[PDB]
Amino acid sequence: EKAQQKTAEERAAAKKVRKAANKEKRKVIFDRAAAYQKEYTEAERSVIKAKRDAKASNSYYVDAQPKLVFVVRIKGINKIPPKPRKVLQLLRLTQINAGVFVRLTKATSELIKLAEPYVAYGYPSLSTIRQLVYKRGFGKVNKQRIALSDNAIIEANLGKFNILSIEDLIHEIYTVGPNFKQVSNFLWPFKLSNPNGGFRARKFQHFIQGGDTGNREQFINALVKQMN
Amino acid sequence: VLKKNPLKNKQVLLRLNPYAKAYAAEKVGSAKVEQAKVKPSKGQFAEVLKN
Amino acid sequence: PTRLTKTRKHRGNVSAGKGRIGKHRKHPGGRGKAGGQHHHRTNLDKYHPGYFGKVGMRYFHKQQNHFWRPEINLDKLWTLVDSEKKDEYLSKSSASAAPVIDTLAHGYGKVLGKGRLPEVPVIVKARFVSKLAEEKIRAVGGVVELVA
Amino acid sequence: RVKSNAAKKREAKANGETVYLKRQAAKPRGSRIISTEGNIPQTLAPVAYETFI
Amino acid sequence: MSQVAPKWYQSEDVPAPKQTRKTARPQKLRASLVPGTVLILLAGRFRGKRVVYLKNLEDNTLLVSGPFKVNGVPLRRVNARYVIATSTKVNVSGVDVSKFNVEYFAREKEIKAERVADQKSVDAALLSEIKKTPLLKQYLAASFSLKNGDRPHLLKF
Amino acid sequence: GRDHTSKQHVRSGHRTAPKSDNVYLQLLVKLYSFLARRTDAPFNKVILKSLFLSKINRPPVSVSRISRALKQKGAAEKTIVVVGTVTDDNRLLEFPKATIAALRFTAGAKDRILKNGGEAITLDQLALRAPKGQNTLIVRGPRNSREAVRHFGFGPHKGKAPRILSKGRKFERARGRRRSRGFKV
Amino acid sequence: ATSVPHPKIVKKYTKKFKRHHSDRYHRVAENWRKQKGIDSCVRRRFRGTIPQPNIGYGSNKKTKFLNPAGYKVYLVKNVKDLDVLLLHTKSYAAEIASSVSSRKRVEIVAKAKKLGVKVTNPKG
RNA sequence: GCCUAGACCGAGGACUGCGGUUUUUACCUAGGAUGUUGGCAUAAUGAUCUUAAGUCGCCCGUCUUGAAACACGGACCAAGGAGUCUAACGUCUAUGCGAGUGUUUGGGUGUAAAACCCGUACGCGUAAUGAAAGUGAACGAAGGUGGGGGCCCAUUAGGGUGCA
RNA sequence: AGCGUGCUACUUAUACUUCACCGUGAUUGCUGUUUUGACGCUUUCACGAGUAGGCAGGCGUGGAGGUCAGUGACGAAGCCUU
Ligand SMILES: [Mg+2]
Ligand SMILES: [Mg+2]
Ligand SMILES: [Mg+2]
Ligand SMILES: [Mg+2]
Ligand SMILES: [Mg+2]
Ligand SMILES: [Mg+2]
Ligand SMILES: [Mg+2]
Ligand SMILES: [Mg+2]
Ligand SMILES: [Mg+2]
Ligand SMILES: [Mg+2]
Ligand SMILES: [Mg+2]
Ligand SMILES: [Mg+2]
Ligand SMILES: [Mg+2]
Ligand SMILES: [Mg+2]
Ligand SMILES: [Mg+2]
Ligand SMILES: [Mg+2]
Ligand SMILES: [Mg+2]
Ligand SMILES: [Mg+2]
Ligand SMILES: [Mg+2]
Ligand SMILES: [Mg+2]
Ligand SMILES: [Mg+2]
Ligand SMILES: [Mg+2]
Ligand SMILES: [Mg+2]
Ligand SMILES: [Mg+2]
Ligand SMILES: [Mg+2]
Ligand SMILES: [Mg+2]
Ligand SMILES: [Mg+2]
Ligand SMILES: [Mg+2]
Ligand SMILES: [Mg+2]
Ligand SMILES: [Mg+2]
Ligand SMILES: [Mg+2]
Ligand SMILES: [Mg+2]
Ligand SMILES: [Mg+2]
Ligand SMILES: [Mg+2]
Ligand SMILES: [Mg+2]
Ligand SMILES: [Mg+2]
Ligand SMILES: [Mg+2]
Ligand SMILES: [Mg+2]
Ligand SMILES: [Mg+2]
Ligand SMILES: [Mg+2]
Ligand SMILES: [Mg+2]
Ligand SMILES: [Mg+2]
Ligand SMILES: [Mg+2]
Ligand SMILES: [Mg+2]
Ligand SMILES: [Mg+2]
Ligand SMILES: [Mg+2]
Ligand SMILES: [Mg+2]
Ligand SMILES: [Mg+2]
Ligand SMILES: [Mg+2]
Ligand SMILES: [Mg+2]
Ligand SMILES: [Mg+2]
Ligand SMILES: [Mg+2]
Ligand SMILES: [Mg+2]
Ligand SMILES: [Mg+2]
Ligand SMILES: [Mg+2]
Ligand SMILES: [Mg+2]
Repeated sequence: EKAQQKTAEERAAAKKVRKAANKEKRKVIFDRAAAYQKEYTEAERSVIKAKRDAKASNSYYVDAQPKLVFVVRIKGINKIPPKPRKVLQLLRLTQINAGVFVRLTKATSELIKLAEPYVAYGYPSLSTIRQLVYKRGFGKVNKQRIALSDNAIIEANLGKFNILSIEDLIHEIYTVGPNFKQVSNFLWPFKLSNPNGGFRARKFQHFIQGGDTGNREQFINALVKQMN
Repeated sequence: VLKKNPLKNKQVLLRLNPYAKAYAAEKVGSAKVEQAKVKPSKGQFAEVLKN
Repeated sequence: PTRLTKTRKHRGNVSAGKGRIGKHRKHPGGRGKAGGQHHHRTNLDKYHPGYFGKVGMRYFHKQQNHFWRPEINLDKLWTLVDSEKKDEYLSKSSASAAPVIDTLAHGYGKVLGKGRLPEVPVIVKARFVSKLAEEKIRAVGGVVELVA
Repeated sequence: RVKSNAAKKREAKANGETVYLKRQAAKPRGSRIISTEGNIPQTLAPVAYETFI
Repeated sequence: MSQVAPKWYQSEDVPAPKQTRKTARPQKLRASLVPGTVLILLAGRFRGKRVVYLKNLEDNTLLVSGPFKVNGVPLRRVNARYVIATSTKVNVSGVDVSKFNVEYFAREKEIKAERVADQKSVDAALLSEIKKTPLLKQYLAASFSLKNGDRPHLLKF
Repeated sequence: GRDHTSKQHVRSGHRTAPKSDNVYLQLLVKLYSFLARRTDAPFNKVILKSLFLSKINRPPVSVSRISRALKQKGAAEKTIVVVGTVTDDNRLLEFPKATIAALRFTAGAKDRILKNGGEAITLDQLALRAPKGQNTLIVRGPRNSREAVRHFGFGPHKGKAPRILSKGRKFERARGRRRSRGFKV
Repeated sequence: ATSVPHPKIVKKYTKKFKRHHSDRYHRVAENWRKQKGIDSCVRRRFRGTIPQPNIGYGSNKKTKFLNPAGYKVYLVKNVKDLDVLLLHTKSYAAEIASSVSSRKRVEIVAKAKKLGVKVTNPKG
């Protein structure tokens, strides 16, 4: 008992010091999250103002093309040709209802085009990204799937990339940042459930023709609401 | 031993995102926007109604 | 031990590890070295080249005793010096008194010249020596004395 | 490209600034504003079927 | 079974439980449960009896009286989940229910003289207030049952 | 179902313990299981793997190899480490004074180390005078000089040894080994 | 749970695993044998066929080997065999061998009661 | 932002962590269920057997691309019943010794087919190549270069030494 | 309750999500507290179809060396038995 009370007092002192040091880090991440919120709102209002001004000035504001996409594999693992199978493996989509974040370039666009008959993908909103990371967000730590239940896991794995919080990670994903590759690869592929409300009557046809595969764009957010 | 959803557990939410407190305190989710009662589409954008 | 063989583990499985189509038959392919020129050519050509044909001349009534000539190299030659006196000989050897090494009496026929000798005169008695073995022995101040 | 990268790197070292040499795949284009002076939108419709033989 | 001996490293000590963080929080009663409300008992000996709700005890139970003269249902506790809370109400501001608690119903046939006296004292005020509403005493003295064609998902109580 | 990108339930393919049931070899593994787990010294982690190796994977190190390894520049007073048997070499002309730690020594090898002023210690004696393997030098014997390796990867124009019981002019030298008898491979 | 406390004992399968067609033919005993036939409906796991042994039915390692009273049962032959259960009387129970005589069995029961060892078969 | 209906689950087992509230070296919903009440212990509870009902379930073994097959064996039961031993070998592994190794053909010895002991030869290895007569393995630290675990000097980096 | 087409809700696979348990592979840590099990204990994650066939870990049998100074005519073995 004596040893336990001695080590408890030592632990209490060390925890006092640790908490005092961590308070500053939590202030830092608070400021970063507030700044991220400010720039999100400012960018949204700026885009709205630009659209209104172009409407007023007999012009047309063309939105910037989306730089990020969320891809969900809605097809099983049977009867897949070798090339789309390899493409789905390289996207880390090796099961049904697996989701991944992709930064849009020519290379990744031609990749997603190869997997198009087997996936549903689209442009995720900020709230959808946040909900995904909060409920089903896992990290790859020593080749293990670890829940993101504390900011220390994110700091210990992405502090060399200036990611100290779950909000730093969400910001880095949403506004596609200079370290998007490392941040998205640290995230284990999201394992979603089936939709509450079901799919359309027949999944495996393009969204344009009344099916589920292909690009649904902003309705991926509704789909994620069904599945997350 | 048991993953807790920050969207259900408020304490875990504050553990992960301390700014949620300010978000809750300031009512950022229902923030008003100050703007004018203007309508700038009265002119050539009425090309949408007919052409 | 029979309890360690895989025959005990194949019990209960129909074919006993021999296959259901291929099965285990008497002698598919023939017995012994059958078919070495026709359907086992692919085996003998790959793994035993030179098997078929004649090379060289015969030797009726060959007595291997005629060709007895065990070899000893130079790097193993000083092991024939007495173990209790090796270190003293390596020091006090000179042109006036060098150790005698009777290689034939130790069971060797020819002295070969692999390795390097101590820079020490020796008297080597051999039935046969190579050109370089004797050149190395003379270089350390030694000599080869032919015996029979 | 090796020579061009070497020239850009030394010129950035000379100017004391930085330059990025990794190639990039083509990215989605940014926002833009379309002027309609002389380019008022023309309305099209699908055309009826005709035989030309 | 077999001859497998226990080992020296097979300890028999029982570890202490971890410190549980299930700190209890107060019971949240239904909004319809207000003292003076007429209740319908669904289970127990007095199932189907219309009774008067008097006090919320600290055991999460409800203090209830018939009154005993009208019904035969005495002062006792019931569980809130075995009760239908109707819309009929009796003014119980004139009824003293201070002395009633969990220890009153402690387990010690016979019946205490104290309990009989308390029954009369509570029932005097209860009957005095019940007489004001016509047919309320008759309503309380009648048992409840579901008639043919009664749909509890459509009925108001 | 899962689309597996790698084989499932695959053993590491490396020995995690000696195959030997020698209790005294176990004690050395016991000692270096603790050292490799707790010292961060790469020397102790290499030794633990080497104690698992099979007989053909720990070839004998001749006392000539130690002499040649000690003749590197600045390695004359290093501690020679051999995870295996150290054998004698009667082709050496001289041996230096050296400290050598090995699993086993032959009678000739031990006689040669102590005659020249050296020490022949075991690997447990090594762990006290060098618990981090400071100033050591691991020596491994030749693995590909084995006779069994002569026949590995045999084929046409491969230059390997035929699998044969007798040697001579009548044994696998005519057709396929000679252009006068058809072809040569 | 008069024994050392344990989790609730779960037996994943409580029926006997009976060999296929041990009911059709007397020569086929109920002792489980895996069907190896090419066309076998049981080996191919058709719907409606018998359950088969697999590692999924394995017992919880915390409740494995425990009798309904929560004890592990140890086979006892002579009175000296109870000595190994001295420090395990609340987690291990003794079962008296069938071939112990009526004399020695009374001595084992008497000493086990003295030592506190529980006896699973107290009447026979 | 707020209220509200239901279902399933409760793994873990002194403390340790991150937060929150701080009224506090204290408290909390924050590293996994507790509190309270009733009943039962001649038993509520659980299992098995038999049987009924619901639903599904074609005869196994075999050869076959394909078997429940209008393909073959099998009426039933008990007992027996099928990859063995040997000579010589390939790979891998363990062990003893190690440039040597193998006592067991034989000799000594014996408490007598055992155990214990002994040594010359011989086999294999220590040299290859050529059909053969024959000849027969260091220019050099037994070589150079690029890597190369480990070790040494350092001080990110870097250098030295570098077995397999 | 047919045909073409649109819409709302609903039904259910050994599939998907969360959770329990079994096994396999990896993985965290464990000797001045290693403490009579280190061929042992422990943290965590992922995975589990299979003929022919390979390997591993086990169950059972006749007989043998050693041990339990084991059971047994006060009943061994065998046999029958919700
Ligand atoms: Mg402690
Ligand atoms: Mg990706
Ligand atoms: Mg639904
Ligand atoms: Mg629908
Ligand atoms: Mg459908
Ligand atoms: Mg066996
Ligand atoms: Mg098998
Ligand atoms: Mg099989
Ligand atoms: Mg059969
Ligand atoms: Mg086979
Ligand atoms: Mg067959
Ligand atoms: Mg065959
Ligand atoms: Mg021939
Ligand atoms: Mg699976
Ligand atoms: Mg995987
Ligand atoms: Mg080499
Ligand atoms: Mg050879
Ligand atoms: Mg021949
Ligand atoms: Mg020719
Ligand atoms: Mg069951
Ligand atoms: Mg059972
Ligand atoms: Mg059941
Ligand atoms: Mg069978
Ligand atoms: Mg088939
Ligand atoms: Mg009997
Ligand atoms: Mg529990
Ligand atoms: Mg923190
Ligand atoms: Mg039925
Ligand atoms: Mg049917
Ligand atoms: Mg047939
Ligand atoms: Mg056939
Ligand atoms: Mg046919
Ligand atoms: Mg059939
Ligand atoms: Mg037919
Ligand atoms: Mg046929
Ligand atoms: Mg036939
Ligand atoms: Mg017959
Ligand atoms: Mg017939
Ligand atoms: Mg019949
Ligand atoms: Mg063999
Ligand atoms: Mg010989
Ligand atoms: Mg010899
Ligand atoms: Mg020359
Ligand atoms: Mg080099
Ligand atoms: Mg219709
Ligand atoms: Mg499952
Ligand atoms: Mg399931
Ligand atoms: Mg210690
Ligand atoms: Mg399997
Ligand atoms: Mg299998
Ligand atoms: Mg097993
Ligand atoms: Mg046996
Ligand atoms: Mg027999
Ligand atoms: Mg015996
Ligand atoms: Mg006896
Ligand atoms: Mg009978």
